[PDB]
Amino acid sequence: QFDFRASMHMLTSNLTFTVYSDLLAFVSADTVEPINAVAFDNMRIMNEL
Amino acid sequence: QKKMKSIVEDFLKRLQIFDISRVPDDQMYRLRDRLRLLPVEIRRLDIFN
Repeated sequence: QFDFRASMHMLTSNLTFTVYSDLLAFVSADTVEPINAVAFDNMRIMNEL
Repeated sequence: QKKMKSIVEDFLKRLQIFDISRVPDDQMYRLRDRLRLLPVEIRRLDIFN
C-alpha cells in the first residue's frame, strides 16, 4: 500500500556548480626561446651554437 | 645567442680556394674551436680593449 509518511522524503543537493573536463586549458603555458633551452644540469641543451 | 658559423664561413670564403658549399657545419665549428685558442693580434686586441 502507498503510505504518504513512508514515501515523503527531502532530497538535498547543491544549488549549482560548473563541471570542467580539460584542466590544462586553465594553464597558460609558454616556452623559452630554443636557443636558451637548458637541460637538467642547468646548461644549454646544445652548446656548439 | 650568436651562432659563429657565419664567421668561419666568411673566413673560408675569403681564403678564396675552398668551396664553402662543400664544407659541412661540423668542420666549420671545429675550425671555430681551433681559432678560439689563438691569441688575438696586437692591434686588434688593443682596439677591442
